[PDB]
Parts: sequence; structure tokens; C-alpha cells
Amino acid sequence: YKLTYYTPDYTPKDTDLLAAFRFSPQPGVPADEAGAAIAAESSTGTTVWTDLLTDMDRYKGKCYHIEPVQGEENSYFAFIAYPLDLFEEGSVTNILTSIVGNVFGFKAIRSLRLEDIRFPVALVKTFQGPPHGIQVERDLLNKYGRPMLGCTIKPKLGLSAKNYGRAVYECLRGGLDFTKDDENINSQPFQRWRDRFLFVADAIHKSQAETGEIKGHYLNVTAPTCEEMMKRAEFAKELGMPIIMHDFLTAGFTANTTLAKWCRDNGVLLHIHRAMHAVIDRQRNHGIHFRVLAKCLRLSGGDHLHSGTVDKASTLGFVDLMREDHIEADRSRGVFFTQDWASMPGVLPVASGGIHVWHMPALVEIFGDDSVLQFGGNAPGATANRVALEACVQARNEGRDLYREGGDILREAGKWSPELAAALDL
Amino acid sequence: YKLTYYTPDYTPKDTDLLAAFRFSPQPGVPADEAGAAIAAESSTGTTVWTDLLTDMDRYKGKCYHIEPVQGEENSYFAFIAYPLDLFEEGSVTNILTSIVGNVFGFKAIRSLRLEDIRFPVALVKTFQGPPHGIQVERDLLNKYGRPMLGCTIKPKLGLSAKNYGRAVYECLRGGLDFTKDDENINSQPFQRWRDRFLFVADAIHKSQAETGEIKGHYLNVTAPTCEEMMKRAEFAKELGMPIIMHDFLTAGFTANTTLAKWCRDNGVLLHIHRAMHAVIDRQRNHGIHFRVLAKCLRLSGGDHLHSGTVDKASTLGFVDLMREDHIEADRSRGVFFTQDWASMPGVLPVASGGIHVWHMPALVEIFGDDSVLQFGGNAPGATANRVALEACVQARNEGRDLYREGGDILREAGKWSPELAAALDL
Amino acid sequence: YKLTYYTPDYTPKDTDLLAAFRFSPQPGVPADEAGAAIAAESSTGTTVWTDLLTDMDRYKGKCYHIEPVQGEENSYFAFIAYPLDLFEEGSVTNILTSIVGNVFGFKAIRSLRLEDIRFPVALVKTFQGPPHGIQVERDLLNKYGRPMLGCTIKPKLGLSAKNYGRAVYECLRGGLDFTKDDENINSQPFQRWRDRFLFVADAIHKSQAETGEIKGHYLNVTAPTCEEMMKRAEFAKELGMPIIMHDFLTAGFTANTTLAKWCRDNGVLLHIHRAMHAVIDRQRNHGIHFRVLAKCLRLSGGDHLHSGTVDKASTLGFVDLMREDHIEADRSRGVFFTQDWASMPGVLPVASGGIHVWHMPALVEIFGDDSVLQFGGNAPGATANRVALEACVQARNEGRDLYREGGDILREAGKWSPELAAALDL
Amino acid sequence: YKLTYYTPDYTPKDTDLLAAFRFSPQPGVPADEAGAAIAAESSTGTTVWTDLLTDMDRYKGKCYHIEPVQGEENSYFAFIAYPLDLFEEGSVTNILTSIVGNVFGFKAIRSLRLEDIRFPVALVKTFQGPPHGIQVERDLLNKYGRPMLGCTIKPKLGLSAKNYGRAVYECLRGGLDFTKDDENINSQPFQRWRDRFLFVADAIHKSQAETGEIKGHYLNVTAPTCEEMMKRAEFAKELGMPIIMHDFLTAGFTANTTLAKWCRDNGVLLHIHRAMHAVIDRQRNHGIHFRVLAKCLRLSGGDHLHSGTVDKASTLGFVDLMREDHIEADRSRGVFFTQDWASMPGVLPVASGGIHVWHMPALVEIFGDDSVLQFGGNAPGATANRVALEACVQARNEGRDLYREGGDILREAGKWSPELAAALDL
Amino acid sequence: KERRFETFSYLPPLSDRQIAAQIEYMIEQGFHPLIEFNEHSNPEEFYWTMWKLPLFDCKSPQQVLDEVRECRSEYGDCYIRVAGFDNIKQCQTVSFIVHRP
Amino acid sequence: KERRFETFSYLPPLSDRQIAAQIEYMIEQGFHPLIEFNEHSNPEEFYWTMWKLPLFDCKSPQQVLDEVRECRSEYGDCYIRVAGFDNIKQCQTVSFIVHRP
Amino acid sequence: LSSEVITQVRSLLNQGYRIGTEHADKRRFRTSSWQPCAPIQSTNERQVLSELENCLSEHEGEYVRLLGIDTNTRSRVFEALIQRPD
Repeated sequence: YKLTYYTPDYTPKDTDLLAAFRFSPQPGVPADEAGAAIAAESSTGTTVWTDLLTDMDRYKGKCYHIEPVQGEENSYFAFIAYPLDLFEEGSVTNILTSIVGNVFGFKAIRSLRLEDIRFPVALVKTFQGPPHGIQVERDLLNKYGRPMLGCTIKPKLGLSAKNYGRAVYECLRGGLDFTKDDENINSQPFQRWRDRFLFVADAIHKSQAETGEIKGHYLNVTAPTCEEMMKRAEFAKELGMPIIMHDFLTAGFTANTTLAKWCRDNGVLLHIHRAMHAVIDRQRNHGIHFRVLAKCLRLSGGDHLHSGTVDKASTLGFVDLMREDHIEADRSRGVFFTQDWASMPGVLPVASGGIHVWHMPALVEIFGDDSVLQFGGNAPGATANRVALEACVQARNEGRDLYREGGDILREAGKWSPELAAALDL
Repeated sequence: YKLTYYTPDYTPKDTDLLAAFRFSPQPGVPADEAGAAIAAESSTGTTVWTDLLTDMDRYKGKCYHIEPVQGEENSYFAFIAYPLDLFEEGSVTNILTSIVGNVFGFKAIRSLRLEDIRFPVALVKTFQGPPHGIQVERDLLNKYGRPMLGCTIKPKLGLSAKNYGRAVYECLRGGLDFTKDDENINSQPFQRWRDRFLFVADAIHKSQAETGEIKGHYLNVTAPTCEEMMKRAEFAKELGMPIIMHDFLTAGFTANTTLAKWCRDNGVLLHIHRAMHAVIDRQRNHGIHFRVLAKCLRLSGGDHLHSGTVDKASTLGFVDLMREDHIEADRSRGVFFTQDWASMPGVLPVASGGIHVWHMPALVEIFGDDSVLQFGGNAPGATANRVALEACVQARNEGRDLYREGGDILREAGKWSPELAAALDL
Repeated sequence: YKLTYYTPDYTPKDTDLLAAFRFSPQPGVPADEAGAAIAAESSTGTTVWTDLLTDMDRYKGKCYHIEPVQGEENSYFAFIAYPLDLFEEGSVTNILTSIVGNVFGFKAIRSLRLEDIRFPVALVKTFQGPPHGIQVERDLLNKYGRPMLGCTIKPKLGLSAKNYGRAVYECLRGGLDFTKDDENINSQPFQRWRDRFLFVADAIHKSQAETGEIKGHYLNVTAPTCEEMMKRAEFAKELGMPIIMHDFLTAGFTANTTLAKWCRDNGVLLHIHRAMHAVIDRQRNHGIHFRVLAKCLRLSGGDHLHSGTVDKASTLGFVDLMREDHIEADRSRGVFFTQDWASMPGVLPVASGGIHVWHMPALVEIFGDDSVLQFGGNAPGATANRVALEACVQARNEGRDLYREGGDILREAGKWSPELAAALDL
Repeated sequence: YKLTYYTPDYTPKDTDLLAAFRFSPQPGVPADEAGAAIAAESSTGTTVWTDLLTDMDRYKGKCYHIEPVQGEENSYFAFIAYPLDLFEEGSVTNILTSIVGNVFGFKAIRSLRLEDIRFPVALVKTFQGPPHGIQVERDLLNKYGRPMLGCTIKPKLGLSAKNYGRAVYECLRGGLDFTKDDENINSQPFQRWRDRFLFVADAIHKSQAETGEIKGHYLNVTAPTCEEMMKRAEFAKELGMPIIMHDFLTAGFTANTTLAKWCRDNGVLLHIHRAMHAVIDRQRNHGIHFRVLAKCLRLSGGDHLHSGTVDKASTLGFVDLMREDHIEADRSRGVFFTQDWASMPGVLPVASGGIHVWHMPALVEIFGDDSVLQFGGNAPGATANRVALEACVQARNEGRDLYREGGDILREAGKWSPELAAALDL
Repeated sequence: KERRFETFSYLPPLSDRQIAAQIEYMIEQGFHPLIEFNEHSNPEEFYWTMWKLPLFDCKSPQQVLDEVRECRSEYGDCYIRVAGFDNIKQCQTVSFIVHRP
Repeated sequence: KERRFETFSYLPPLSDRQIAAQIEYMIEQGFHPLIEFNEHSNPEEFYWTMWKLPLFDCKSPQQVLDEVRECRSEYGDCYIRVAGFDNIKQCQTVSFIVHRP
Repeated sequence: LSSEVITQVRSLLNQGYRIGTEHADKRRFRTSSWQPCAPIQSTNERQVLSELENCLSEHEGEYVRLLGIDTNTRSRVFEALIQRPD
């Protein structure tokens, strides 16, 4: 098995797929054998008469490198290369199905977690990517030089479409760029989506007109079926709605790719929610680390993604991963393999979970203008948050260290900002 | 929190939805507050001015009872109640979105573990469910008073479309009921799906001519996008294929339900692979349990379901759940909740994994006639598999206890059958 | 110019597209400047305000070597590299448009002569390629171990569709694998296509019945309009036709690539004709080389391609390119570069132009079984042709030298074969 | 050969298609016998039993005039007749396949060209022709009395779709009626088509509202495949875009002809780009001269067409062939035949390549008010170039000789125009 | 009335010092000034009219400042925007206002 | 009546020596033999019934002949065919007839 | 060993790259099929050269390809086809 699926002297070709697997093998199995097995399940499973009709070699998965984990015991990293022939072109689903379809179900490993994939350039070009990307997103929105502002309507359930739209209006008009559906809401009896849509669209139109600023609300189109999701997306289009939302991980990667195609062709900005993700990623010792899901998402296509409320190094790592077109390998931020996204646009990172507008200078320093900030809702509050955003943007923009002066900028801003003076009081 | 969401005395409405949570809170947090929080993050999250424009009271996650886990420390079972209005009708995606969207990322829990839901008969009644059901499938296929036989094609990849179909034909003429795609094979460059389907279809036809028993192969249709799935499914149907195969976790639950509708309208049996399910179930402290996935899928619809090779208790519980119309709560076999499905048709379980025909009599003992046994393969081996199956069924019928007599049974069966005798030599 | 485009020490990346340009600078034009200039023409041409809103860096074409031609004067092979990012994915029309769209008209160069291009792997993976490929072709057509036969109906014009079938029928029954339309013959007022379709199809069907071998004709679909070309296409489908034919130089590449997509979707072999080519290729000091077109074609997608009756060395070069997965650089056989195709299936060579079967043992030697042979028309003649082919196949597999021993083989075949005896007697 | 394909005394029928050829034969072959052959392989190729079931003599390509080329040795001009029945109604591709498909490969000619065809009025009719032509295009644009004026958008590649719409805005507000894509731009990954189209569309709407005169940009719809190519045409129509681009050599004829019908059906002007045009007609000894291409285009259809930069006498020849509806046979202009065009509406020629605004008096006295004068870049330069245009138009109209007074008029214009003064300064 | 501008328009009207410091840091990262003007500011309106060239050969913010004097002085009832363009990243990173009627 | 077959069908029925030669050539090019059959011969009917194994550990043609003899002893009224597969090129490379009823 | 190969392997070793070799017959070489060779675990030029020459001699009349490997990155930095059957 090691003799068949451990080739320590092999080095991957640029057209291979490299998968980093963190594993704590079951007692009695040496670590090398365990990495040969891992390589085996996903790239062969396993004799049979049919075996020799084909050239086995071409279609094997090699674990070309095994190391232990620094400062952990019973722990190693496997780095395994994959021939490009193994997967259908442009299909995230198939990739996942081959790599992690059954290796997870194996017995010898006590716990396994997929760490990162290095999708070969060639394989990246088979996925259209984010429907618009950051740059096209900025151009369509015509907003520049500051991280975006997003808020969620509360409570998550009970509001009338007319009242819900009320809330959305107050949130936008107070000076938030963006509003969002809650991931849960698709057609609940209390709110059916089409009346939701017509209300909230008219609210964004009126906030547009009054502001003179392009406004955006994330309309969910996660739907029980493909055809349903097509209708909601269509009906978002027809109302001039500049953005929608989907819950990829629940609904599907194939549906998400579908949405990617539709929106790309229809020029529609896409936001992606990140429901369920903790079911897979929460545990550092098993499952899949979220950076994989991020890279798979951007291969599938999406212009936004929840990046969490914030390990900060691994944040920066995979956030870069899903912005910068080229990343170098580095283990302090977690990055396992150098990846080239072939000029492909990156995705906007979205910060949520009580962004605590007194922490907003922290986030602005962390992430840069290429990032979206989400509050987790009255017009003064949204004004205050926007003021602060702008005030901190100016301060870094004249050269000020945001970190150390964030409070000083807030007080300055609140001097000339009543609403922000009151929000600071809070 | 507890003052509003913990209701230890509340009794749940038939029209509520109940979720089972095993969980370990972080040190310091009391269990009650932990369950209260669990419930909150699933329902309402957290005040705003819009809160009290609804009857706030109406739309809770009501954590209404708790216990510690016997023989474990800091691990407690929570049951939470959910009004029916929380959810859209017919949307598997939505139910999973709210149950587990974000609660798994809630910090104060050490670990969280979704184990069961009891879908109210009303909420059941809106899903289409399996396209045909067990009985209607058996009526279609004519296969009676026994489980069905499946062999997966090996090696998983490499084989030419022509060879792949050659192997199909071998396996089918030897007497297997079915043959399946590897979940991975969708369009790999060395096999274009269309040529594969043509090969397979012509092979089944000619085997069915030979044999005079309904033959079909589980053709995978998982595709990068919805349109590609619909095309492949159209094609499949144009050849008279009786069944297809789909990978609902990887592809998703929306795309799955689409396919289940289309099949219901197109007469086409549906097979479900559970690839990746390990990523969600394997660990015993975190994740969503395979039984829940089974609920959610049979609500969605599918005629087969992998269920493992075979804790035997859990296996026997959730296969009965997915088979029978009414089951009763049994903590020993894992069935927390008493569920009724209002006569909605069942699904056939599937067991695979190199299933060691020596152990098959155990498998018939465990599972009963309405099941499918898949094997991970030449014509003689399939004939040996079939004769052993038929002998075993005959023996069970007669009265010989399968557990104590299986070896002997295989003795007598092999004495007159050479292919079985050779297989048993192995 | 030369200060920038000419980057002698520049190492090509795996992600660049490489082109070989034989060119004759006007007298007084230095070679180096000529190569810079050719690199600019096809990369950027030439400052205006907008020039510095872009990083010119990333998007220059780079001439990294010049050489003088051995045994020729004032002529120099140029090699230029391009970044991948200049190219829309999956557009051969864009390939051509950028390489050759303006360079040819450049006034500093007495003659410009494209020779060779290298496609990087990633840009490969963006095209579909041939609808089925060699092996899937052979699998659908169920013939093996031999190259195929083709005859062209004559006279090209005036045969009534009934007559024209009648000729088709005699050709096929005498033992040709294929008949073919002629590039010109599309719906002439004397031959409307519909009726031609109907009669030829029925003639294949009845020949297949009589002979019991899979017969096919090459049905032209080149049409004035995309939609015409379609309707022709489907109606060839409805008759079960296994293969069609398209002239793509005259029609272009975008229509051809559509047609390859259609056919890949519908299971239909796509023969290629290769008319208007000597307008480009025949001349040796100016134009585009047939290997390039053949690359480009097959990237578009096509099952058959003419390569010439047969410089035999250039023939071997491009043939070995358009069939094998990997080929190595050979200036003796005209392959400038080293190419890889990542298991993308190759395309079958076709030879026409009075094959004159007494030279056929030469052709089998040259090309091998993976090839097709066009005859430039009665049932005995076709029989004789086929008998010779089979005899030579047999002899070659017997280890007897084809070259030396052709005449002896052909005698021994004729002794027992009156219809080959007569054919040789001509 | 001669005795059947040489008819010196044959006066062509009105309905005949005539194709003039320039050829240099091999040593040994007399000119007449080369002429009989050239005739031959284009129509009949070469005997077979299917021969006497046909009227050969009817569909024979008859060579009825051979002359030597004056002042040249080993060169001669051939005229060959080809019955109208010889090509498919309204199919450009098929005529080029027939006339020029393999005749370039006939070994007995050292070099050949197609120099002209006479498209007979009856064969003229069938082709849909330009979507709009000159007079309707002028109508649709409301412009008369002067030729239109364009700039090319530079740099050819590297912009962001927002920047490319900026540039376009500045060129249109400059005083150019029109702007254009670069032919090397359809979907480049850094800047996608849908962003481009939206941007440029916005930019024109802004220009029109700013000036109140028809403003527009030649947008590029050339695609990998027909289907996306319709989709581009549709999207462009959706934005009120006046006119688009095509590359009729890289995507071929049936593509442009599709677009010609589609445009005529859609009221959206068409441009034709000539990428690769130097590949065919460039040399003085071989290929096809460019007016054939132009004429074929006029048949197929396009509003616009590049004519280069500017020999002269032939220039005017084919310019006239593509504007007037009867041009007398004129050798010295390279008009070999008289072309009754049936009232077929003419094409607006497009002159480009750094049009050197100083030289417009000669340009447009060459090309006339019915011409489009496209420039290879800020607002002032374009305004100056409109100045100069209007000055020269007035000066001719009131009676002034441009060829001699171009400097005088230009200066006089520049006296009141500081922008044309700054332009003559450079 | 409440019409607002996309970046910084929640802060006080940019004083000469503030604009100068914006430009200064813009140039610290290689951004060269742009100036465009419009009589309106509509959120749908991406494009404005260009100020007779972009100042690609910037060395001090003061030149752009006196440029904006003059843009005022000829279009003093029209809106004035400044921008910068990342030709490396191919991203526009600044767009904000300096003049209102 | 006139029924033909794919490869070599227009040659005289192969002699054992000729079949050996062809098998020999297969061996030296490494294409292990596959023997397959069907009581009828239909061109549409792509597949045939394989003769209980493909002989990968083939060293001599005489084993493949002896296999063929066993098949005709059991199915002498059935067409018999031998195939060669190139596991490296992933292509069927041989297919011709050895027996007819 | 040829001089040009010698000068390549010197350049590779100077930089600190490791050396590896892969072998394949004419049919696998057609299909980009390569197999691992005996590992060259030595940084000294002389010992490397000797083991390469021994590996060439091992696989007479088969395609041999020489490569440059960066241990730290574990990625390939050079491709070179050193030997051919003829």
C-alpha cells in the first residue's frame, strides 16, 4: 500500500491537485501507512480482472510527503497529489465527492480533517469563478475607498412584509450600504417571498432616490427546488435588484454553480451565506477547515462570503486566499501550498456577528477597504456607524494608525456627528 | 435567556417540531442556559424597536426539557420545540438551514450534536417524498420476496466506456439486480457521460434479453450545474433506463429535490449516495446524525439509500425509521422521538462495503427482504452471489436460524453449485 | 519597441502561449526589431492617457529568441510568448484573432509565415475538444485493428438523390467503411439536401442490413446560416446518422465549435473537411501551417481530419501531434515546441487525393491503424480496396515488411480474390 | 482536359458566374492546359459507371478566355464560366468552398489567385446583403452631407470595463460619431463582456444626452460559439446600442451571415472587422485579392467594413464595387467584370490605421461623403478632427480643390478652432 | 435636501487641508489624480465629464488643487469628483467629492 | 448468405497458423487476448460473451488456441472472436473472427 | 553522461536542489506515464553523477527524464528529458 500509494520522491506536477490531510491514526497503524491508506481511499478505495485493462498508475493518488504536526502528538500532515484527469471540469461537487466522499468514513484514522487544496491552474480555468468579482462589484456599485456596511433585519421572524420593508428602509436610509435577509427566511407563511420582494425593492428604490446612493439588500433565493430558485432570481432581476443571496452549503454546490451561471449571464451580484459551516469546521481535530470551502465556493462562483467575526492569522490567510489572485505558501497563516488563481477575481470577505462598531477601526485595519462589515437597527444607529466608518477611513487615508487612534477619531467624529455622538454614548 | 426560552413544563404541540441535541457546554455555563442559548440561536438569536411589532411570543425555539447523559459527564440531551410556521413547505434546505445554520458555531458550547427530529405529520405531508416508494418500485421491477443485489464497478475510474459496459454486462448476466456508477464518475475526460450511458443502456438491454429479469444500472447524474443534471436525466429516460443515482450531500438538497420531482414526473427510479456523510456523523460528540439525514432525504425523495455494511442498534433503528410508516421512541436503538408519516411511502436501504458473502446471512437476518445489498466482480462471482442469496432466503423461510446455520447453509448451497463452491473456497 | 518586447533572457512560464513565426523582414529591417515588431502587432500594436490606467507589464507579448534559418537567407524563426490572460476561455476564434489578426499586414516584413504554436495546459482544459475521440469513436463504430476506408461520390454534381444513394449503396456494399459528401455539395438546385438525406440514410440502413457491418456516410452540414446548419444537423440526427461533415475554414471556427458542442451533446460523430487551405498553407514562405489549423480545429472539436495524400516528415509531425496525448519537439519533423494534452483524446487522420491502392501498403506503414483512407467507385472496386487493406494489415501483423513486400502481398491476395485480381490488373 | 475544359470562343451567359484567375504554372505545362485543368478541378475534378447517368456537360466549368499578364512572364489571366446551378442559393461559404476550396492545392500551378468574380444579378439577389447599407444607415443615424468619424479604443488590452467606458465617453464627447472595440477583445478574463457592454452603454447614453446627436460604439460580439454570440447580439440590443462588430475571418462566413439576418431582423447596425485579411490577398502573386472578399461580404451582409489605410486605383475599384450598384469592367482599377448589383444597397467603407488627420482631404476626396473614416486620443483631438472634416466638406461644396487647398482650408479652420490649432501644432 | 455622496459625505465638507492630505496619501501609493465634473450626482451615473486630461505626471497635490480652482471657476455650479486608479491591481480605490454648488 | 465481419472478413478463413501469427503479434505488442462469442452476429449489438477470463498471464498463443478449442467444443454453433486491449492507450486494438457455424 | 547534462546537474546542485529520475518505456512515454527510480540520496556531485549513470544503465533503451526538486517547497522547478531509447 505504501509501496503503491507512498512515493516520497515524487514531486507533484503543476497540473496536479494537492490535498493536505491532518490525521491522527488509530493505534497500531504507522503514520506513513495511514497516509498511504488516505491516498488509497479517495484515489482508489482499494483486486479484480478489470484492474489490468487500464493503466492503474495514471489513476493513483500519491501521498508524496508526510510530516508530524509541530507542538502536537500523534498528529501529522499528508500532502497528496491528484492527476488532473480524475475530476470533471468545472464541477466542485465532483471534486469534493472524489476527495472527501468516503475517506472520512474510513476506520483506521481516529480523526481526519482536510486542510487545504492546491487546485491546479488548469483545473481553476475550468470554473468561471465569482460571477463579477471585487472589481466589477465596486464598479457596479460605484462606491470606492471604504469597507461596505451590511445589517440584518431583526427579529429573525414575525415581521410583516410591509413592516419588514419599513425596517429595511430605516436601516438603509440611516446610512448603511447594505441590508440582508436572514438565511432562514425563504417563504415562511408569515412572509411569502414575492410580497417580501416587492416591498423591500420599493424601500431600496426610495432610499436610493433620497440618498442619491446605490443601495443593496441581500435577497435570499435558496428555495426547495431548482425551478423555484430560478423564479425568485428572475423576479429579483425584474425589480432591478442589484444583489441577491444564497445558502450554498445547505442547498448545494450544484445549485450554487447554477445560480452563479444565471447571475453572471444576467449581471446580478451574488452574496453567499455560510449556514451549517460549523457542522464541518468547528473542530480543529476533524472535518474540513473552512478555507477549503471558501476556495470551492469561489470556484463555484460567489462575490461575497461570511468570513466570521474573528484564529486571526488563519483569517488573514484564507481571506487573502479568497481575495488575492496569487498567494504564497505559509504556515503561520495556514496556507499549505502556493496557489495561482490565473488572474481570476477574488471574493469579498464579509464580517458579521456583533461587529461592535467600537471595534470597527480594528476591522478596517484587519481587512482593508476590500471587505464588508455587517451589523448583527434604526436610522440613527446606521448613520452613526457610517460616519464612524468614514471618519476612520479618512484617518487611515491621511496616514493615521487606526489601531492606536480609533477612539480619538470616534470622539472627533461624534463631535460633529450627533447621531454618532449618541451611538458612542452607547 | 432561561427566563424566556427555558420552559421545562411546556408540553410540545403535535404541530411543533422537535429537535434532539446532545451537547457539552463550556465550563461555568449551566446546562439550562446552554440549552436556552441553543434554542435562541436557532430561532431568534437575540433587542431592537422592531421586536415588539410582532407577537414576539409566537416564533420560539422552546427548550422545554433536559437531562444528563447516563454514564457521561458534562453532556446533556436537550429537546427544543418549533412551531410549524417557522418553515417553508417542501424545503429540506430550509429546515436544515434554521435547525443547524448557525447554532453549531455558538461559542459557549464545547460540542453540539444533532441527533433527531420528529417532523410533524403536517410538515411531512407537503413533501413529495420518494418518487415511487418501496412497494411501487418492487411492482415496477417485479423482484419479490427477497432483497436485491448490486455490484459496484471496479476499478472506480480508468475503464473505457466500452469496457465499462462490458463489465456491466458480466455483472448483470451473472444475476445481479443492479450495477452502479461510482459516485465519483460524472464526466471525467476519459469517460464522457453521454457515451457511458449509451454503452450501459445497450448492455442492460442485451442482458435483459438474455436473462428475462429486469436489469438496470444506477447511472449517476450529479453534474456541476442544474441544466447538466436535467439533460443527463432526460437522456437517461430517452433510453428507458429505470433508475438513476445522485449524491445529495455533495450536490445538495435543492438539486436533489429537483431531481426527485423530475423523476416523479418522468417515472424514473432514484438512488441516493451519501458521500461525505462521514464528514457530518463519524465523530460521536459533533455533527448531524445519519438518521436525520435519512429523514431529510426521504422527505426529499429517493428510492435507495446507503446505510452502511453493519452500532447495530442504531442501524436497525434508523433503517426501520426509513422503512416503516410508524415507529416508536426507543433510546436504545437511538429513536428519541415517536414519528408517524401518514402512510408516505418508504425507501429501500442499501448496504455496501465488500460485504463478504459469508456474512450475508447475517445481513438478511438484520435487514429483511425489502433491502438492497451492494458488493464492492465477474459473471461467475455474481452467479455465486445470487445462488447464495436465494439459498439463504429459502432457509430463512423454512425456519433454519440464520445466525447459527449460515455456514452450514452455504455448505449445502455450494455442494450443487460450482461457482458458489469456488467463491466459498476463497 | 525592441527595448521592451524583446526579452532574451525571459524564461517562459507554464501558463504562456508560445508561437513560432518564420518571417522575412524587408531589406534594411533588422531581425531583432522585426521580432519585437511581430510581438507587438499581435499583443498591443503600438501613447494616450488611458495607457497608464493599465499595467502594460502584464499584457505584452514577449519575443524571447530569434534564429536564422539553416540553408536560407534573410529568414529567421521567431518565438514569442503570451500570457494566458489575453484569451477568452474556449475560443479558438480568439486564438487566431490575437496571433494572426494584424501581423500579416505588417509593412516591415516582406513575408510572414506562421509555423507552430504551443497551447498551455490550462488553456487546453477550457475547450471540449473532439466530441468522442479516437477510442470512443472506434467504440461507437465497433471496428478495431485496422484503418478505415472512405470513398467520395462522383461526379460531384448532377447525380439525382435517388442516383446519388444508388452510388452510395454500391460503394458501401462493396466493403467501404464510409462514403462522403463533397465539400461543395450542400443543397444544390439539382440536389436538395432533404431528399438527399432521406435516400442516403435509407441506403446505409439497407447496406447495414445486408452486410451486417456498421456503415456511415459523411453528411455535409456546412450551411449559409447557423440556423440552417442546425436544422440540417438535427434532421441528420433523426435518421440515426452516426457521423456528419463540416467545412470549417469557409464557415469559420465559431460555427464549427458550436457544431462540436451539439454533436457532443447528441452523440454524433463529426467528420471534418479541410477545404480552402492552400489559400493559406501550401505556400512555404508566408501563411499558417496545417499543424496549427489542426490544433485549432481539434480544440474546437472534430473526429476526422484530412492530412494529405503524402513532405512525409511534416506529415508525421502533425499527424503524431493530432493523435497522441504527448509529443516531443522535432524540427526535423517540424514540431517546434513540446505539447501536452492531459488525456484529451486525439483525432483521426484522413488521407485522400487518389490513394491509388497499389500504394496502400505504404499508407498503412506511414500512418498505422488509427487512420482513415479516402478513395478518389463500384462495388467490386471497393471490394478490391478492402481486400487489399485487410491483406496488408494481416501481413504487417505477420512481421513481414510492408514496404518491401507490398507487391508480393498484393499478388497473393489477388490469387484468391478475383475482384482484387482485376483491380490489380488495372 | 482542354478538349473538354477550354472554350475560348464561349461567350458567357448572363446568369453565369465568372471568376478571374491569375496563375503561374509549373515548367512544362502549357498555359492552356493549366487553364483547362483550373477549370476542371473546380467543377468536375476529373471516370466512373455513375457518369453516364448524369449530364456532365451541363455542370462543367468552362474556361472561355485566357490571356497573358501584360509585362509579365509565366503569368496569365483566366476566365472560367460556372453555371449558376453550381452554388447553393444565398450561401457564401459554399461558393468559396467550390471556387477556392482545393483548386489552390493543384500541383500543376506554381502560384494561383482568385482575382474577381462576376456575381450575376440573379445570384446577387438571393443574399440578404448588408443589414442596413449606406442610405438606411445614414437615416438611422440622421447624418448626411459629410462622412462619419471614429476612433479606436486604445490600449488594445488591459483596461477595466469601467476604464474602457471612460475612454469611450471621452472619445465620443470629443466629436466622433463612433467608437470601437479592439478585435482582440471579446471576453478577456480580467474584463468580461457583460461589464463592458453595460459600461459602454451607459457611457453612450451619457454622450447622447450631453451632445444631442447620435452617439454609438462598435461593440464586439465574436464568441467561441454561435449561442453566446446570439446572446451578445441580444444583450447589445437590450441596451439601445446602435451598432456591433464581427470578425468574419476568424469566425468565418456562416457566422456573419447569421448576424446579417439577425441584424436586419433587429434594427441594429453591423460592423465587419478584417482580422487576418493580409493572410490571403497580401502577396502580389497568390491567394485571393481582397475585393472578392469584400464582394462576398456585401453578399453575406455587413453595414461596415475596413478598407485599410491606402494601391489606389484598385482601391477605388473595390470601394465602388461595394458602393455603387453598376460598375463597368475596369482593368486599371482591378474591376475585371461588370457588376450589376440589382439595386443592392451599398456598404459604407471604413478607413483606419492611424488616419493622420492632416491627410483627410485626400481621404475623403478618395472615398466621398459616403465613407466612414475610422481613427486609430482625448476629446480635443477628435473635436479638431471633426473640425477639419467639416471645413473640408464645406470647402469642396462651395468649389475648392482639396487636393491642393487642403493646407489652406485646414489652417483657416484651425484659426477659429483652438482645438484644431493644437492639433496642427503636433 | 438629504442628497448624499458615496464616500466621505457623512463627514464635514472637506477643507483644503483635508483634500490635500487625501491626495498626498493617494500619491504615496502611486495613484495619479483624476478630476471629473458633473452638474448632477445620480447614483446610477457612473461617469462624469473629464477635466481635459488625467494628471498622470503628478508631483505635488497643490497642482491638482489649483486644477480644481479652475474647474470650479468654469463649472462652479457643478459637482467635482477626484479619483485614483490602480493600474497594478486594476482597481479604482478613490472616488470622492471636493465641490458643491 | 453474404454476411461479413469487421476485420479480416474478406480474407480466407484464418488457418491455425495465421491465428497464431496474429496472437503472436498481439503478444509482442503486449495486448493480452480476450475471447468472446455470441450465438448470433449483429452489428448494432456491440457486445459479445467473454470466454470466462481475459488471458493476461499469456506467454504462448497455443494457450489462447486451446481456449478457443474448448469454446467451440462447448459452442461450436457460435461465432468466436479474439480481442486485444492496450491498457496504456486505453484502446481495443484487435478484433477478428476465428470460428463460424 | 553528456557534457550538457553534466552542466545541468552541476547548476541544479549548486542552487541546493535535489536530484530525481523517472523511467518509462516507449508506450508509457507516449502516454506521459512515468515511474519512480532508485532514490539518489546524495548531495555530492560525484556520487550523484555516479548514481545517475548507474540508473541510466539500469533502464537501457527506455526514456529517462531528469528533474530538479526543491525540498523546502516540495515542488518541481525543472523538467528535462535526458535519454531516449535509440
